Amino acid sequence: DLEETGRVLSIGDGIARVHGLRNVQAEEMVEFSSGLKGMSLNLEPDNVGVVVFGNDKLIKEGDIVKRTGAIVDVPVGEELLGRVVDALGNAIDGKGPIGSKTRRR
Amino acid sequence: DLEETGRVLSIGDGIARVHGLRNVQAEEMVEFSSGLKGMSLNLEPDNVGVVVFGNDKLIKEGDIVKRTGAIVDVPVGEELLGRVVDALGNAIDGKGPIGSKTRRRVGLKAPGIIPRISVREPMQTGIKAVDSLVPIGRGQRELIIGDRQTGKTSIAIDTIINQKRFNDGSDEKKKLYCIYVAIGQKRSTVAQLVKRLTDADAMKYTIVVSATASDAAPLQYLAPYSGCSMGEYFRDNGKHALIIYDDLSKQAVAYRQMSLLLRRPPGREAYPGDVFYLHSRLLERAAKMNDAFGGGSLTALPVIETQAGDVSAYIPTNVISITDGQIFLETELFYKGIRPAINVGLSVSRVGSAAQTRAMKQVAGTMKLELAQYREVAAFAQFGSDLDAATQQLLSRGVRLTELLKQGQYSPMAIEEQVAVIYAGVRGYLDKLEPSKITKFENAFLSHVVSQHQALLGTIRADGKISEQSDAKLKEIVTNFLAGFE
Amino acid sequence: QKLFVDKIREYKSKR
Amino acid sequence: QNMMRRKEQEHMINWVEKHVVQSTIAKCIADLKLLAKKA
Amino acid sequence: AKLVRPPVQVYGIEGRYATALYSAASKQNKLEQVEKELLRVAQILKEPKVAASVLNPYVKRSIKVKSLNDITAKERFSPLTTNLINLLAENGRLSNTQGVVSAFSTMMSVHRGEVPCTVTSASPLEEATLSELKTVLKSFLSQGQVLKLEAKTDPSILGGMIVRIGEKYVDMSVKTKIQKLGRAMRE
Ligand SMILES: Nc1ncnc2c1ncn2[C@@H]1O[C@H](COP(=O)(O)OP(=O)(O)OP(=O)(O)O)[C@@H](O)[C@H]1O
Ligand SMILES: [Mg+2]
Repeated sequence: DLEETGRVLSIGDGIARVHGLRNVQAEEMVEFSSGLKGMSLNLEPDNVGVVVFGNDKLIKEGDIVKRTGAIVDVPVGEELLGRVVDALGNAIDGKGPIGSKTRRR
Repeated sequence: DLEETGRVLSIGDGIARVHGLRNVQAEEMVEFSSGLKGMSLNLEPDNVGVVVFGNDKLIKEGDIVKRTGAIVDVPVGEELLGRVVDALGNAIDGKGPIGSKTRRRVGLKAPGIIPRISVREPMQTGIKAVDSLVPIGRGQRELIIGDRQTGKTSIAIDTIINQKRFNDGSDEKKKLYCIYVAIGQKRSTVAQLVKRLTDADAMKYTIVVSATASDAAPLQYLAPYSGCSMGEYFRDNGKHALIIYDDLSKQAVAYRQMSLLLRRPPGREAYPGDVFYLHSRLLERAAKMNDAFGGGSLTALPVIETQAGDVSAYIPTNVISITDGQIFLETELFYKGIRPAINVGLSVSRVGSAAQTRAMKQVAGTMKLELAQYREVAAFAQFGSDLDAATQQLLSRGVRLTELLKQGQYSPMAIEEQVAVIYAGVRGYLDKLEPSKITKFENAFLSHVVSQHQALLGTIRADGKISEQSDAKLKEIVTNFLAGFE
Repeated sequence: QKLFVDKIREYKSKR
Repeated sequence: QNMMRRKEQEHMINWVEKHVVQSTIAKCIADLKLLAKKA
Repeated sequence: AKLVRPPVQVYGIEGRYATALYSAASKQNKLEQVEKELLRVAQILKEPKVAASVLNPYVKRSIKVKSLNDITAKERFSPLTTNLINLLAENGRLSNTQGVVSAFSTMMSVHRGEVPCTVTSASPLEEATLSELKTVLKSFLSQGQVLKLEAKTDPSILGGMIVRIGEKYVDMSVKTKIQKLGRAMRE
């Protein structure tokens, strides 16, 4: 394909160089094959420098990176009150989900 | 009319990469299509890094770059006197082309050891504090260092104006041609300077090389060397010139930008590895020749603008190590009333006594001694009433002398009037006059001395010393006027 | 020499 | 008076140049002749 | 090991491999042979199949160079050409191959004495004056050269002619003439 998906040329220290992904936008959230997400920060002529939102152990050279079209987005609303969430809006207070009907970039 | 050329691989920020020119020389003047000149600084295996003496908007990619076949040179000669040229000699005063017939390189080598003689003859500036305590000679490099807005430009202007008396005069060996290289200053200030020099008939003998702030970095880098070549022209042909770089810090800044854009390894404070080479090869050209070569001279007064008295920066340290002294101005003296705000303690002249006439030497020895004795105790003021009476007289005489050192603007005193006033100030005659009147005295008295004692000043100027006859006459006149003065 | 004829013709036109 | 001497001289010097621009293969044949005499 | 340098130099990795091959060929006298085979292998490595396989950044270097050997050896390659091919491949310098070849061609464009010159005029030219001009700008040359004429036409120069021969460059156009007029009359 190499228009909506790429292949990891290199990985280390939480920086994955992804070859391909021609149609990726800047600051867009791509998803690796191992469930880990990343944010395409560098759009270089030869590759794309992605910052991994997790542990670079689960990512090997040659893995498939699929575009998602979803730039980073967090849930908002009055329901978030009293809940400890992490940097992406996932509750980490172990009190179930959040009834977030509305999101926001 | 065939010329070896080369295309432009890239242009911008004053730096053009040129593909071709397989016979260009280092520091050679190339010439673009738009009429712009440039200097080929970097010679690399695949291209040539050229600095452009103009704006980079007239050059596009693929533009042809012809050679000229000559090292960067500027036109010299007496045909420049009174003009305002840019860094390359092209007149910007709008008064027709320069009628010069000869050119001289900007990167010439300074004279060696043999063609030099010691600095002996004075270079009168007209500022009492300079001509007395921090004397300058012909062939000396006296740095003028200080903060922003302290009166460095003004000291240069007074030094230029003062030479009118010798220029309009008859003597040929005491005429001094001025040169004022302006670097990184607004065009408005250069215009103010040129009108101030033409209101005083100083432009009759002055050159102005203006590489202003809006000028490209290569022009500001080149300007001092064009000026120094124009001055060297007089120096090698028996005349006596004087060049003022205002200032050298901004020339260093221009060179720093150029080197960083030519991809050269930065050093301390990002300056290239050879900014000392730059300033020293510029300043060592200010020499004083001998009679076997022409007896010429070229005095340099480089200017340096520090930041909060930071003379321990890189460029100030270099220029201090190269020069033959310094004149340290201050903002504290500039506020506390002293103008010119020369700091006598920090200022120094390595030649010094050798660059004074006998009269100014006679009076300046004791003046400097008493001023040192005053500064070594000046901290004890505001409680002087409770201190030994001898040191109290020391403090009082010191305050008297410092107020004797103040001076208005664009009013460079003649040397004999200088020695007369300093004499009237050092022999205790003002110990009885309170300080708030000294300046008044210093005005009125001086007028008197120039009104009804012209013959005395003529004799002192014809001898250069205070002979015991003239000493007694001075006793007479100062006593009589003090008695007559309110 | 189109330069020279240009010069002379423009001189005759300006005069 | 001299200022007008300049203002009209500077205008007449550009008009004549922007005038000749609208003004023959004789020049090209002359160039090859000029190139013929290049040696 | 002493190397013979070509009379014209190219730089970058392209130029380095180009002069490497120039020295390797001038030491066994196969310049024209390797030149033609270089142009042909350049045409080969630009057909979409292998031209698309060569730049895939994951195909293993060993397998890529072996497949490339398989492909070149069928055209009866002299040892020097396939030597350069394997040297480029085991070094991962394959996407540059054509460039190298291009560079190498220019090197031969100097070995045969080919001086490339341009004569740009306002309008297209007829070949009688063009041929006498070939004769004219051929007179400059020294003993034993051949010349390559690449004339272009630009009305922006409003006439005259510009002769850029190698590095020499004469500007006989009316444009630089009228700029000379403007600058001289204004000064
Ligand atoms: N001897 C003087 N007595 C009184 N005022 C002075 C004297 N010299 C200069 N001034 C005044 O101090 C002001 C600043 O002087 P000057 O411009 O020469 O210092 P500067 O170091 O050159 O500042 P800058 O770097 O901005 O040019 C001027 O307005 C000037 O009028
Ligand atoms: Mg200044």
